[PDB]
Amino acid sequence: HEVYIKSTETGQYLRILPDGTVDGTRDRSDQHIQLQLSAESVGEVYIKSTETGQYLRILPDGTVDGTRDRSDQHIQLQLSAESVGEVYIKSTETGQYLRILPDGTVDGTRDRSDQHIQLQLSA
Repeated sequence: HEVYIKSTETGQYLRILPDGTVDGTRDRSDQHIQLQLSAESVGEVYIKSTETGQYLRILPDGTVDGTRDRSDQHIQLQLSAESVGEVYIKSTETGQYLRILPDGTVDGTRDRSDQHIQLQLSA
């Protein structure tokens, strides 16, 4: 099924744009917030846009973007649950958590105390 990832702090939905850009939006009508999960291996997943087919990617410098290169080795992500409906998205290769900032910016960060990394998963 398709899934929607939203910031529980800001209410912004994770959005993957066709030009490879990733940001946050509260526009529930936006088609590019529709995502889909798939397992690569035990404990790790791919997060794909259903509209564009890009994979969510977390680069070492903290940038978060999209790529259709399924072979890319920064698209391996970890969904860790913190309660029901509630998750963290971490890049196990870099150790960075996915972060959604209230200005709409989406990036990666390594500090677990960050107040913008707790996310909501709905299907």
